[PDB]
Amino acid sequence: ESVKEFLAKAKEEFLKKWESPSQNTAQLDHFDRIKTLGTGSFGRVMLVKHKETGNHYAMKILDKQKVVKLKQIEHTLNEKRILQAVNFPFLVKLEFSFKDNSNLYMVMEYVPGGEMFSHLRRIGRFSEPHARFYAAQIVLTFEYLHSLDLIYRDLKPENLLIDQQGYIQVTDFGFAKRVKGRTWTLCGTPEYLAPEIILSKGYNKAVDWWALGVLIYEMAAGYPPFFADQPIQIYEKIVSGKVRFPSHFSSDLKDLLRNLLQVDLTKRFGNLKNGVNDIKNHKWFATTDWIAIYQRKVEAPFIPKFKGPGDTSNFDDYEEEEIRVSINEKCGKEFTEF
Ligand SMILES: O=C(O)c1ccc(C(F)(F)F)cc1
Repeated sequence: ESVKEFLAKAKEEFLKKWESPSQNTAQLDHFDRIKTLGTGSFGRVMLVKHKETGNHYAMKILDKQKVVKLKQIEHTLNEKRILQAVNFPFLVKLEFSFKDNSNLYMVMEYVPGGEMFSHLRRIGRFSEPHARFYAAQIVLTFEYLHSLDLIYRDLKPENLLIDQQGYIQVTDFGFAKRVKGRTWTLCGTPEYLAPEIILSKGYNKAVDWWALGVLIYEMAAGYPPFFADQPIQIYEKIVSGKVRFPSHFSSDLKDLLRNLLQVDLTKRFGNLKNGVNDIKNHKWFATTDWIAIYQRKVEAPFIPKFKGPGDTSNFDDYEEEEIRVSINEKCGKEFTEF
């Protein structure tokens, strides 16, 4: 009942913000630009500093015209409407949002420890306890998101940032969506796609549990289970229902992964009658104190090395490009609700 009542309150609080979203809570000239932390085909993330408070933030900047051309309008509206409404210990917080003639802006907390991906590739693979610590945080995060009827749809090591306490904070809600029932969009990264996405089915929150299987495998092995050189080869392996496990995997880990990486979505852990509890009660998680993880009372496997809230050393280097704001409003109609 304690969990039920927690989730009931979580949904109440989400819905109030979902139904009345915040808008236009800062502007660009309140910030100084420091460094580009990441780039893509329609946006980028920049470390910025608020000129009055001195706080650092990660500012996600989306080019409206490019969002339209790449057919990401609904996805970007989803991302902002969801982020301004959620609240959970393992989600990067949205602090401000606004738009101008050219761009959409989401000003996020800055997590200086960098992406799990970097740390995983540095060390090779995580031990099972280390992978389990991160996996538990994803399980709780998905329990939270799914209870709000949200599907995340972009789990991968690059989207898991490591904070100053060594805990995960999930970033990038660009594919997140509120879904009662099924949804159909092809999105995600190839190695993490569930079979039902590849096969163009109407799919549901079970795709997130599949992706958790992929993530746990990759953390514990150092490479993902369906690895191949070309996407088509990855997709063939994903749909085949065959996975090979390293001999160093424990039997408990292999058993959990067979049930998360279940091609038949109606048999996949997280999507059965007992929901998330089939995962939380699995023997691989027997040492996990779920409440202590939620309360951040467990000592983390490692604390990322960084010098302060302005340190960018754990992120990589990109060409520094202008943030140009047109003299004329672009795509105003499409982004009215942002
Ligand atoms: O919130 C942050 O601290 C942050 C978010 C996103 C990114 C990245 F560029 F990789 F997408 C970096 C940092």
